[PDB]
Amino acid sequence: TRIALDPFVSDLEAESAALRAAGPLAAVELPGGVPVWAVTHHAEAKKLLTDPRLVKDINVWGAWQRGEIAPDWPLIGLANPGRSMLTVDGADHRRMRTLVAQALTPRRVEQMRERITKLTEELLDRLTGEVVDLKADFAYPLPMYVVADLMGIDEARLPRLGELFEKFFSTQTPPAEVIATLTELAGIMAETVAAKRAAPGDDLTSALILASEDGDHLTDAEIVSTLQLMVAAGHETTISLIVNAVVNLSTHPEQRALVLSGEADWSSVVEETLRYSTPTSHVLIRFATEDVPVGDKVLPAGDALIVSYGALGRDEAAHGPTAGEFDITRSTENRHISFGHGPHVCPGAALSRLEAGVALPALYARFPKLDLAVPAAELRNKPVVTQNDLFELPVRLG
Ligand code: HEM
Repeated sequence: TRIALDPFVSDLEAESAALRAAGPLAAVELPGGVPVWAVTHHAEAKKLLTDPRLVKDINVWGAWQRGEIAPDWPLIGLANPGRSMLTVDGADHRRMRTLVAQALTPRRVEQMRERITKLTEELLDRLTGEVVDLKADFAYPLPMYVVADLMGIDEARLPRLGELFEKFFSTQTPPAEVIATLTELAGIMAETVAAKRAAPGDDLTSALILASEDGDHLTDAEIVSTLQLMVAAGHETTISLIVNAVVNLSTHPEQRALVLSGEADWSSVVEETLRYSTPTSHVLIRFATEDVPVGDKVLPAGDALIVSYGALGRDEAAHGPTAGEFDITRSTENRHISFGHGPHVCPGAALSRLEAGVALPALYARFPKLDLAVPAAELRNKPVVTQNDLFELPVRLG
């Protein structure tokens, strides 16, 4: 009675309906035959996300500990990553979140509004021809320029950063090319850190160096791991939020009208896109330190849990009978948790909301008649089981 996730992501819509149906705790299989549990309902997901018995520490994974996980298992980079904010819980995690919150403040993100507006303008200025790949030509570059600027990376590096991001995020990318891509990116982050120690500025890197709580502060290794984690966490997710809002407005033309008229605000489009069509379908991975009741089921000690944000986004218990539809007018007594919940909640939420909040009005300002150059049915998800990313967004600028 175990749902196997399509590594080709041929039918997300259905796979998400099957996960919602298989109760709050669904037995699933990850690509490579690895069995785990998925929490697929909203209220149960919030309970597990704040339960200190669900930890990131891979030592707690019984299957891993007793060697039944292939060392070449494709998803092992997700299950077993380098030490960061991502992989710790309890006091160690609270220390990192406190220090990071001092640097990536709502104020610092809000202060990016003008630079993002200018980066959006220049990308739109480069769009030419009657149809474009709006993903490759507009959405894709925007978050790279934004994060480079946020982090204070040498503007000279941007042409190479474009190539390193493509390599880091690409399916095709081979074995010891991805080793070498990580190495080069870490070298850039280390240079940026050393630059900002010598000459502190108004950038996130400078603030991560300055952050402290009663004389406790981040190590160089902690600062670099934080900058790398933010690039990994923030790039394709923000692209897919923009891509998915354009896809949603295009297939709900009466809501596009409502937003273009000024009756509906852009925030309502972004918040609805996040609930209805999150860029992050699944987050790996947590392990139970003890048996944990979830509904009428038990998550056993040493078993794995994934959080199925995609599926639970359209949870009718949270969002009512409309849950399964895109509606930017909707009222929910339950805010979406597409940025997570509890200690590990996304620290980038304000920034991705700001990028989309600037990009979407700017694009429709330049091309208010823009639409899909192809039927919605022809749009393809990339073969990335944890993400909701499209190969391309063919658009007629109009
Ligand atoms: C639409 C865009 C994004 C979405 C949908 C997204 C979603 C998420 C979610 C769901 C989590 C928590 C996963 C869990 O614990 O179950 C998370 C964590 C994180 N995200 Fe975001 N995120 C987005 C953008 C960004 C941006 C722009 C940045 C960085 C500036 C970022 C950095 C992070 C980091 C560092 C974490 C790890 C937090 C921790 O474990 O303590 N994300 N993201």
